[PDB]
Amino acid sequence: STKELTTARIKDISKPDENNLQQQAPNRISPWSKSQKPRAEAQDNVRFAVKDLAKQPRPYAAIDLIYKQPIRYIEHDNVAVCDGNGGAQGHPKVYINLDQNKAIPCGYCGLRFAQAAFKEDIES
Amino acid sequence: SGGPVPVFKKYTTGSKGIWEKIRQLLTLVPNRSTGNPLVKNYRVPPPGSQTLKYKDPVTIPAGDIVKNQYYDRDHRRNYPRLVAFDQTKVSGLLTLGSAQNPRISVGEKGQKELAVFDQSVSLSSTLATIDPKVVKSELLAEGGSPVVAPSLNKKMKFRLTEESEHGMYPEDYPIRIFAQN
Amino acid sequence: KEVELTVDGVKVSIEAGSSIIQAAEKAGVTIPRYCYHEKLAVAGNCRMCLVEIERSPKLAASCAMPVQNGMSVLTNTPKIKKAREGVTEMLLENHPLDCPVCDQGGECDLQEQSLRYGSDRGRFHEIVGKRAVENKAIGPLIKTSMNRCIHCTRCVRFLNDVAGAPEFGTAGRGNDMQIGTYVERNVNSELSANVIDLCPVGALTSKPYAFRARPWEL
Amino acid sequence: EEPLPVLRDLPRPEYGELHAPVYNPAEKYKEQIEELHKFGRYIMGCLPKFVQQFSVWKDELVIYVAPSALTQVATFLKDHTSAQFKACMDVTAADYPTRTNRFDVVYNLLSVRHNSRIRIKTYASEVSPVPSVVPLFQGANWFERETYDLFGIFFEGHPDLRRIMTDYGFQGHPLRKDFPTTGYTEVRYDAEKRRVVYEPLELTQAWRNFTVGSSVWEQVGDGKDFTPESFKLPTPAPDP
Amino acid sequence: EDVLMDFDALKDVGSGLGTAAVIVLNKQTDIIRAIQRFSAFYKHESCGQCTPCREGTTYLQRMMDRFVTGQAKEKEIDLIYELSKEIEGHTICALGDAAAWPVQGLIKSFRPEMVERIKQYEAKLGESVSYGGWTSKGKVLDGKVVSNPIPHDAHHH
Amino acid sequence: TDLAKELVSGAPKELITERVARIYQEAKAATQSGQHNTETWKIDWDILNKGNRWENDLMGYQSSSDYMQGTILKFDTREGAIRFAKGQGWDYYIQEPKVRRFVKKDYSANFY
Ligand code: SF4
Ligand code: SF4
Ligand code: SF4
Ligand code: FES
Ligand SMILES: [K+]
Ligand SMILES: [Zn+2]
Repeated sequence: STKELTTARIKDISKPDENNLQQQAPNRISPWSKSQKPRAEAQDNVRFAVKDLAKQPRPYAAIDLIYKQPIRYIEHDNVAVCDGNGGAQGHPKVYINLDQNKAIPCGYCGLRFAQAAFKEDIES
Repeated sequence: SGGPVPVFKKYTTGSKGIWEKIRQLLTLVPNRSTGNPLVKNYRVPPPGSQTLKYKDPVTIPAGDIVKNQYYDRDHRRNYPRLVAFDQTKVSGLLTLGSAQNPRISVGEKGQKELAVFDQSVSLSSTLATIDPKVVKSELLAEGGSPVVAPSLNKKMKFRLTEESEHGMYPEDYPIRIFAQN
Repeated sequence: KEVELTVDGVKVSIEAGSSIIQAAEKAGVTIPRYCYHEKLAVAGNCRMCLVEIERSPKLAASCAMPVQNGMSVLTNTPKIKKAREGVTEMLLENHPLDCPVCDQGGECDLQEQSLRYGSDRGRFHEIVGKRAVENKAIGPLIKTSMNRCIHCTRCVRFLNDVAGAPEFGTAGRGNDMQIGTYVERNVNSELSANVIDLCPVGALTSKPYAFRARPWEL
Repeated sequence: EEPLPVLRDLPRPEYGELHAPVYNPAEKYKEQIEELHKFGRYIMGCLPKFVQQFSVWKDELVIYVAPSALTQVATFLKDHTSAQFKACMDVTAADYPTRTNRFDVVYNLLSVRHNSRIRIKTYASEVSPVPSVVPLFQGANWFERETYDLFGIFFEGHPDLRRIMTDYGFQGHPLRKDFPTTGYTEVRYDAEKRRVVYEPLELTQAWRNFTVGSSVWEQVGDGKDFTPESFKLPTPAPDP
Repeated sequence: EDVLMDFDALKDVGSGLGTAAVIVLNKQTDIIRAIQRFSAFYKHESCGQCTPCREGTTYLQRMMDRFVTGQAKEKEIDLIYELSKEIEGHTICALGDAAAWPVQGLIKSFRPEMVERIKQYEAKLGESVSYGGWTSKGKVLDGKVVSNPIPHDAHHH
Repeated sequence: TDLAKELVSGAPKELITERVARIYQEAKAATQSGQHNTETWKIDWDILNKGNRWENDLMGYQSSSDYMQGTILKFDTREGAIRFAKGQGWDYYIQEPKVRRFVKKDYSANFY
């Protein structure tokens, strides 16, 4: 409708089509940043007149992939430790407080951590 | 000494059997290598497949968790200061001496002499009226001998060597070899 | 009323009752500081400004110690260098490794003063980990990352004395002390955003400006 | 006839916790510092009329002279038996717009005789002349040409002074501090004129000034004093 | 054996007569755990305004917890001693000084007993422990440190 | 001083008849307590009213035509900056640095 293709939204109101070349990403229709130029507007340029849009680089949207990861629930501890699950090949190790009654993501990886006592509240 | 080395002691691919005997007969210098690296020895474990477990090397005095105050090894902030000697300060050092060999009066009588060199004092005037033994002992060296330009490395000597030692071209070639001595 | 004191062999003269850190600035001697600001009330909770009084067996905080006539102040002895490295190590003990994701990166006083006066290496290898503090919500202007706070009370002093907003304070005791409003509310002040400039670390940052630039670019 | 050993399989030494000395690198120059102080003072004593001042930093000696004294000092440092600096390894300049005389003209001399190096410093403005040491050192011909090309310093007495680095007809002296790093113009091929032409500079991406991110705190202190004890003004003895 | 109760006689021997509170310790007691209790006391009783004692007492408490079990190294005995020096003389009040002496008292006269715990602890774990209580297999996975004995001694709760 | 050194510098005439330079001492940043950057006098040029910055459509680059946009001279004294600006025949103006008023500050004032 060209409104979902040119406006930043938290979620796509429809199912992304992997074969649609007007989407921002193969797995996401709408852009994920307010300053991110829409792909449909970008491809409407004189330099795409005789160019095949299918072979252009279209990496998957990282925002949709990170939220497919289940929340890590910590038992008998209010602090979560994350370093990228790689150690020396990850990110600097940081400590996440889990006192609040919600899942709190990592500052680097985006993995979300929470206490098991809040599992019922978060899922609903 | 890097004398001649047999071909089989060099890490290059060589000949075998009859073809090795033929090579020795036909080659002018049979101990020379073909220059082809050994496929079974050279770079056989590639750098990306090394089994060595690397560890960061740390020295004890400067890389330990104890007795390792940083200011004890902070050489960057303990750099030598930049000091320039003009003709006024050189005249003061010549007239009053140095702190190593003081020649300045004591007490308030000595501070009068120091305050003289707080303004412009020409060195030529200082040299004109001064005891000549001071110049021969402070400005000059060894009782009046001129001050030679100091060497950047006092251990930079040389000695002429012959072919039997350095192994380079014989004496009929127009170059010579100097050792450390 | 002027008193002729000495700071590293430099004659200084300021009004009676002036702090040593004020006389040092007039003499051209730089003393590191976190909790001292020339517009806020005097606090001595950061201990980064410690200097050595000539005839005294105790180290005095230059931001709070009044000046006396004939006082001689040393600010660069090895004893003070030990104090600066020791205080820096304590500040960075529980500080989160957040510089890449922290908006104070290129304009951080904790970074610059740790580089200038602290050691080049840390010794915190504890497996228990650092302190973790939840982020307080105080409105849409001030973004809070309270892991990065060094408990310097610049925000508390400013909002209570200068801004006149007493809803911001320090709650708790010891290592569990947390800056904030205790209850879930916002800071109501037309001058509240000046707390972002006063905060020397990334604990309090601009929310509209978050993540958009680094100071060296501007 | 024996096979060559596998260097990978050869045993390697085992090392415990390594140790290393911790000392100031300036300590190894203690002999060089004092000797250069004496030699630098000897030159001032020999030439009080020309040597304004001298300085010593580790193993580098610098002599400061006026432009009218450059020829005499260089001649002395070249022909004196105690200081035979026959080789002039470099002639360069530096721009200091703050001072009345912008440019410091620097001469680095080498004495293969005594294995020593010395430095001569003079000053110049945009219009003041500097004597050419080409008659003394023929190797300074190109260095003085390069200094003029990048700074504009007037070398009086140079047999052939002209550009050596910039394009023919270049306007400006690049190494001056007021000269922009990207210059003023750029070149391209004009199809209409069938030749390469100069056009005013326009950058598709302007150079980004990240130097404004310099630290707001001083990084190095006042340093440590390494003046030889034989070159400090003495302190008089106290009261009786 | 020859201590006289005075503000000076006890000062000479390296101690102090604060409130005459004499605490007797027989040989059948955990001396390191007793001193560890003092460190945990001052961490909880720290008012927490100055940087040293707010952070040092927590730093001392974390290190003393590994000493009571032996999950540390012998060189770290000098590390904790240095950390106590960084607390003394750099605080507004005397609680920072009061939180460093008990640790130093353990090190001064009872250092061999602290080394014994480290030697004994390595026997159970087999491989020696690295700095901070880490092993050769300990790594962080999914929000926690696994494959490593963690000193869960922070009052739980 | 009176010498018109711009006749031999080689710089284009637009630096004199079209550009304005500012002689200033950098103000202390509000986010930091350091004052090292305020100890030196600097000279920069006012931006061009047009063409100072424009967006390149191919990649979003910041295009410019001002060749002095990235030039900032450093001086140790105010007099040196004025003497150099006068020597080059530049049209300039001086921004006098703001000086902080001294007020006594003691811990006793927290209660009195
Ligand atoms: S406040 Fe400073 S030290 Fe802390 S994370 Fe941010 S930039 Fe790094
Ligand atoms: S939040 Fe910032 S200003 Fe407030 S006490 Fe902590 S470091 Fe200081
Ligand atoms: S040393 Fe005293 S005043 Fe300072 S934080 Fe500790 S208990 Fe509070
Ligand atoms: S600046 Fe003085 S103790 Fe904080
Ligand atoms: K801030
Ligand atoms: Zn992570």
